[PDB]
Amino acid sequence: MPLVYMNIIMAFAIALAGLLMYRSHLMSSLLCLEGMMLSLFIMSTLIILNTHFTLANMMPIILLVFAACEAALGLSLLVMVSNTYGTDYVQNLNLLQC
Amino acid sequence: AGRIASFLKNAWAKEPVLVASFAIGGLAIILPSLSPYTNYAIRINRATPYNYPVPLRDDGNMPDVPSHPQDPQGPSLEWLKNL
Amino acid sequence: PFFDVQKRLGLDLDRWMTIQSAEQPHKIPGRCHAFEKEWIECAHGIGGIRAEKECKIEFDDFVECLLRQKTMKRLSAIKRQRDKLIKEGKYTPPPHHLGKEDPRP
Amino acid sequence: LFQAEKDRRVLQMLRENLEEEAIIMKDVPDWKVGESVFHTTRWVTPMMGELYGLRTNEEILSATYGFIWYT
Amino acid sequence: MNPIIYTTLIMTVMSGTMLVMISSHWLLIWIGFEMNLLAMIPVLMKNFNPRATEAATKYFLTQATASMMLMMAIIINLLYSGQWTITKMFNPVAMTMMTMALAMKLGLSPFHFWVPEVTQGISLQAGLLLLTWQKLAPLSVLCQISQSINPNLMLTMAMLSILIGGWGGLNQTQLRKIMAYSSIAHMGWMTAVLPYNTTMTILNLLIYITMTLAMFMLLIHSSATTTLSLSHTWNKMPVITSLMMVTLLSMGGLPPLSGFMPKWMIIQEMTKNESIIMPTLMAMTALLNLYFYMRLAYSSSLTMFPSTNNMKMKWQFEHTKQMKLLPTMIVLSTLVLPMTPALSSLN
Amino acid sequence: MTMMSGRPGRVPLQFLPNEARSLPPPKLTDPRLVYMGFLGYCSGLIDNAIRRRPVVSAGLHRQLLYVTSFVFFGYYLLKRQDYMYALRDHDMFAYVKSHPEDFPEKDKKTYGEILEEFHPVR
Amino acid sequence: PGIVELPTLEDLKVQEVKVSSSVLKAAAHHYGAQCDKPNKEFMLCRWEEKDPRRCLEEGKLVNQCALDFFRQIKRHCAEPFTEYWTCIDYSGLQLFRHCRKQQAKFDECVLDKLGWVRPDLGELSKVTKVKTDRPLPENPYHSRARPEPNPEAEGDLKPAKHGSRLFFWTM
Amino acid sequence: MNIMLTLLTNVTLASLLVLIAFWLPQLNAYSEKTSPYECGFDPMGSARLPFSMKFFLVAITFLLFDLEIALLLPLPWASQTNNLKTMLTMALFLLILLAASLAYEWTQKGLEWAE
Amino acid sequence: MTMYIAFILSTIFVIGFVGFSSKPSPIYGGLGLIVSGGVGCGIVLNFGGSFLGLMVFLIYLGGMLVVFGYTTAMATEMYPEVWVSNKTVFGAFVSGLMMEFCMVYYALKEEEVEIIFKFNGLGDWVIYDTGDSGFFSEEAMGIAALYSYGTWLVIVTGWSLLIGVVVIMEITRGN
Ligand SMILES: CCCCCCCCCCCCCCCCCC(=O)OC[C@H](COP(=O)([O-])OCC(O)COP(=O)([O-])OC[C@@H](COC(=O)CCCCCCCCCCCCCCCCC)OC(=O)CCCCCCCCCCCCCCCCC)OC(=O)CCCCCCCCCCCCCCCCC
Ligand SMILES: CCCCCCCCCCCCCCCCC[C@@H](O)O[C@H](CO[C@H](O)CCCCCCCCCCCCCCC)COP(=O)(O)OCC[N+](C)(C)C
Ligand SMILES: CCCCCCCCCCCCCCCCC[C@@H](O)O[C@H](CO[C@H](O)CCCCCCCCCCCCCCC)COP(=O)(O)OCC[N+](C)(C)C
Ligand SMILES: CCCCCCCCCCCCCCCCC[C@@H](O)O[C@H](CO[C@H](O)CCCCCCCCCCCCCCC)COP(=O)(O)OCC[N+](C)(C)C
Ligand SMILES: CCCCCCCC/C=C\CCCCCCCC(=O)O[C@H](COC(=O)CCCCCCC/C=C/CCCCCCCC)COP(=O)(O)OCCN
Repeated sequence: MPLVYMNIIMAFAIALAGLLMYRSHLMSSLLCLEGMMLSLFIMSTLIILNTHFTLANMMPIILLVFAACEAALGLSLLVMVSNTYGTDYVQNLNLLQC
Repeated sequence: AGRIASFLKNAWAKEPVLVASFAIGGLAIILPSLSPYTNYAIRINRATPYNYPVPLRDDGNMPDVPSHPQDPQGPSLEWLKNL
Repeated sequence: PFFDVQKRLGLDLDRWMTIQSAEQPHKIPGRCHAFEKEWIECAHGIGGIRAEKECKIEFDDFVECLLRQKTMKRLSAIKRQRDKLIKEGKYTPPPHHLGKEDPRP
Repeated sequence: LFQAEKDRRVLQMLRENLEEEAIIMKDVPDWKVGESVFHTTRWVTPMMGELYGLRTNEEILSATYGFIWYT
Repeated sequence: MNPIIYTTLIMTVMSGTMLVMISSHWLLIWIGFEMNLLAMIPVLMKNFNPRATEAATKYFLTQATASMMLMMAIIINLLYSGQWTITKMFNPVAMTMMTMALAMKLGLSPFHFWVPEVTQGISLQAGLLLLTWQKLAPLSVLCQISQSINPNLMLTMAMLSILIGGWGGLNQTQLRKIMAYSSIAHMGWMTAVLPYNTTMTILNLLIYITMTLAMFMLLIHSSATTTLSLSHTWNKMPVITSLMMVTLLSMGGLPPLSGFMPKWMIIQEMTKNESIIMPTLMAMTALLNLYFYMRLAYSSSLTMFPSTNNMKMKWQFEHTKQMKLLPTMIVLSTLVLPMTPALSSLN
Repeated sequence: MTMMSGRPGRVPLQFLPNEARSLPPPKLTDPRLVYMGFLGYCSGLIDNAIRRRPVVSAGLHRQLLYVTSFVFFGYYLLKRQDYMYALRDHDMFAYVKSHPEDFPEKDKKTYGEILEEFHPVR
Repeated sequence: PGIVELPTLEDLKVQEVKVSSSVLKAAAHHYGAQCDKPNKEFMLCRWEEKDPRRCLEEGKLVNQCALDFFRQIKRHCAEPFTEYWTCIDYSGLQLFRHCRKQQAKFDECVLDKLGWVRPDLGELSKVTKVKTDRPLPENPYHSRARPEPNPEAEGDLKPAKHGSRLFFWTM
Repeated sequence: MNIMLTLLTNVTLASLLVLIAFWLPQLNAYSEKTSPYECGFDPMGSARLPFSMKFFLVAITFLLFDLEIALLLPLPWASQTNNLKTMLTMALFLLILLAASLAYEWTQKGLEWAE
Repeated sequence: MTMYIAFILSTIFVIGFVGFSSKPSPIYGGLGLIVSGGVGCGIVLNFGGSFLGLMVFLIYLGGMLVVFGYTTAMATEMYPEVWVSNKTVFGAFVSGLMMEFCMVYYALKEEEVEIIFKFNGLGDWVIYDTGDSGFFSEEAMGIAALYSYGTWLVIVTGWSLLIGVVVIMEITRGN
């Protein structure tokens, strides 16, 4: 594997790590979700272009579409949470325990 | 017969943009299925030689296949120049 | 689990896009069309367990086409020896590997 | 005509690389000169690292990015 | 929410699950998971009540993370072999990533934390759907890729799920958290036998689904979500508590009840593969589930708790809407052991 | 692992292949069918109990439908189960036949020639 | 896994066709009409053998026939042809549309000097047949012997001996 | 390569203009001069306080509608396929569902800003 | 090794990922993701995927505009954080930069195996195709085949987008 593939995979790992390690703002985590989607898009596009798989050229576009549905979903939830607390802090989501 | 006319009059009086858009969309949906030229377009898209026409091995019983491009056998594009 | 309704109805919802040797637009071939075609043909119908052992040659060739790891290793071993041979100075690469070639059509 | 000349150009570059490999790796312990990496014996299209591997960076850059960068 | 909108969201959830179940292309399986989650989020929020918003946000974050790891595993597998078909997963790093993503989706330990919170935060109908229908797609994927699954990782997560579900259920007074921990333990039982026999996995899933449906419908019939609220039901509908006690005993796995069939069928299978310690530990650990089922049975049916005066008014009214499949579900969850050999029809 | 999921010539969603017609159908007095009918009768009784109706005599048409549906489903379930076990037996016998070196026929000694250890109880 | 066979530098020698792209495009239609037989033989070889090392001699005849074609044009009317490709060369896209007068002058020269008829629209893109003495290659993919399949299912279906055989069940 | 040179040239020109703007004139910066502007009186609160979005649902909807232009942008190339009947059915199907999405949001009062 | 353009672009991609993965103020986080989107577009352009790179850049520009608008409303945080405004954010940023440089160095001059496989460098130019033919763009034909081959994909994508409109309208209803 060339250095570009490892750079893309490292980008995905950094974003996943960013998602997993929460700070305070919910939106900061939605941004890491978007970054994971972007890294997947670039990785799959590079693999598809390199092997000249013509039909697969439509799959990153599809991959983009469901990226928006996931973002629009998340932002929707971020609205409701904010409407309850006046803040998007994940500390407030502690009504339910394990 | 009489309800739809009043509805159309009211829609044209209040929201002409919606009437125009619905009419244009309906025409766009319907008309292609009633057109004689829709076949021609397909034929044109079939006449465009994007890749190389690989020759066939003459097995000796291939009458309709040409031996030279200018031979009368094979598909013709005469319908296209007169169009 | 897997309910094979595509096979039952002959519908082909997504099988057109599974492999790169399956009817591309304008007959554009994949980079490894021959290798994947050979590997698929060799392993057809013998089952997964048998195919893994008996079609390992075809699959290894296909993977070599996909990622070209052995090719890069060979090229690196070539250029390292060339670099060593030039650094101490007894190679003198030919003029057509330096830009002084007479190109052909 | 273009295919006929492209075949000869690719083959000539591969042959020149082979002739230079015969010289560079004369005294490498067990290097088999011109050895393939595939089990199969059929023709395999070269990787452009196989064609321009022993050449200058100018022609390598032009062969990789010449068409993409031409505007 | 409008009834038509609710109906179409339910159909979209089911359509996503079926898309996962009928696909041969990895991208379509991923799309099915995405479509399932998209329609699943509003069903969890049907009653607003900010705890539902919290549960929906936690569920969305967990499932989106799992979807991302699933897509990454698909792409790694494609990189190491130009294959999109769901098969034995040619790359082992991709296989580990895929197993972890599916374990997050199912809620196996240690990815189990979200199940009790989301289940407690949503309504009982939403909990029924979440704990029954949502398991079908990931388990159907795992059955397909089971041959390439690493036994050490899958069995580690299975044992952890059984232990953690058993331990967590002991501390619960809320009925929905009890159901969640029971679900975690049964998921562990399902996934322990998966590398050896997928027919046993399917059989356990079906029996667990009928038992969970019966339990959730009995909890909907008597509008109880706490132990003390359920302890009033003997004084209003004794038959419901009697059927609940028998269903709880079956869920415990005691013979001759239906619950026993899967464990009996899994242990035997694991003994044909020279696995002895693992089934013994799993069977001994399931006694924790049995204990906290027996405690609920003590609270609701085997003793009579004090009641309230206003309960007298409730004596004058009947349950209006009836669940037609509840009797069949109860009988199927209890009296089905003599037809065990019919499991051969699942392969 | 799936033992017979991908058996060659298998129709994806058939539930009852044509070759299964070569097997004797289960008798209508099959004790398993009678147990399915008993399950249907119990479902009907519980239906009467939950709805707060006279358990034994509330709805005879409904109880009859419960019994009939359970018996009707059980008949085809039994057919599929019997066919699947017949397939297992067929494949196992065919494989033993086609791999003689893996299942060697062993000439058996008599107990007069075998030497078993004796462990006294005392 | 073996040495790759390569032709010598001498086998790759040929008289080159050293005209530019606009010159080739100006003569493309008549060239495709006149040198069709060797071109189609070489393309059939190329697509059947899947190996450039097995069709060098046909490529040499392709070059030779192109040389003969260009030799006939230079010998009969080089002037009219030169005015046609020079006009074509100026365009950044090398358009036939912009040089119709020059093209007419060239076509009417070659019609009476050599009897050459310009192919009509649709003719050069036809699929044609090729007569060849080259044998059809047997295993061009160099395929290994395919592994033998799992044998078959045969015989009639009999009920399982002693039923299900699961533990205590007698059926 | 030419586009990279063009981008570098444009950014370099803009940055040089900023540098001249900040280093040529005489600066006399003092606290009153650099204070925030709110029409002559000091600001009450912070400008970093939450500022409500009344078109929040249109903004979320714009995300989905923006992804549909990505699906419709390859349409010029799709008109070159032989299966024009299948292609035209899919193109119209995507635009009808796009319009239906807008119709649902419009009728259910989704395009109205919150008060 | 030639011009190191692709390696530089991928490094800037990783640096932008580290920037928004640090979890500072979203306005800043949005900027880092925009930088990453532009640089990933450049990477894809350097491989022949003009349409895909431009589409992803456009999509992420729109999404980040919506995110900026949402940040000013629901993630404002009166003293917003830059990478040097807090020890945690700076520590995460420095950890990301150091880890990327360590991986690059370990994979560059020597050939280490990190998780999956190894790398020697050689520049990404080595793995190209050499294919010489065409009056069309292969990427464009592959994307355009969505309307003739990908009928099922179009159906599921369109249904999902319509359902997404319905779902967002249901979630924010409240009551
Ligand atoms: C191995 C073999 C075995 C396999 C086993 C498989 C698994 C077995 C089962 C697994 C577990 C199942 C769990 C089910 C949970 C369901 C949750 C739930 O509904 O709540 C509980 C519910 C609670 O009721 P409640 O709270 O008292 O009622 C208050 C209301 O909820 C108050 O709400 P309201 O006021 O809004 O009321 C509205 C109400 C009233 O309803 C109405 O008014 C109807 C209105 C009509 C509107 C029409 C809209 C049409 C437009 C939408 C179009 C959408 C298209 C989507 C597709 C897109 C594709 C791209 O509607 C509903 O209540 C729900 C409607 C359900 C609709 C079902 C949609 C099915 C979709 C199918 C998808 C697959 C399609 C193919 C896809 C192919 C791939 C692409 O009661 C129960 O359901 C009890 C449990 C029932 C379980 C059934 C037992 C299992 C099945 C047994 C039958 C046989 C099964 C095997 C079949 C074999 C094959 C033939
Ligand atoms: C608690 C007991 C379980 C209750 C289960 C629900 C009861 C209702 C039955 C559901 C009705 C639908 C089943 C029959 C309709 C048609 C079936 C057909 O279309 O599908 C076939 C499949 O048939 C079904 O599998 C058989 C369903 C029978 C279920 C009953 C077995 C229960 C286990 C024994 C416990 C005792 C139960 C007795 C009931 C009282 C296709 O086979 P195939 O596509 O190739 O397999 C797919 C899965 N593979 C490939 C991974 C293997
Ligand atoms: C149109 C776009 C392209 C334009 C092309 C020309 C580019 C022009 C460059 C842009 C900068 C314009 C600035 C013009 C004024 C000079 C400002 C500064 O550079 O001069 C002083 C630089 O001097 C500093 O005091 C430091 C001097 C020495 C210390 C380090 C310099 C070491 C260099 C060695 C010099 C010794 C002789 C060298 C001979 C080659 C700073 O003084 P300062 O007051 O703050 O700034 C305000 C300037 N005022 C007064 C005119 C308003
Ligand atoms: C059995 C199920 C029926 C009832 C259940 C409905 C659930 C499924 C939803 C809709 C089913 C349609 C999917 C069928 C697969 C489409 C592919 C196949 O049918 O052929 C296509 C036929 O497509 C045609 O356009 C007709 C089908 C399009 C239907 C219009 C969309 C309506 C779907 C509405 C339901 C989906 C969810 C709700 C959205 C509103 C194109 O074939 P063609 O191009 O010749 O050749 C391709 C091969 N080439 C490229 C090598 C040459
Ligand atoms: C057959 C093809 C169909 C698809 C093609 C059309 C493409 C896209 C066109 C539609 C896009 C989405 C349309 C969204 C619908 C809006 C619904 C709506 O909300 O309407 C009301 C208004 O009510 C209406 O819907 C307007 C009239 C009803 C619809 C318009 C006419 C319907 C069809 C008319 C044309 C039919 C064909 C022409 C016949 C010619 C006569 C022979 C909105 O007004 P308010 O915002 O509430 O105003 C508040 C301020 N005063």
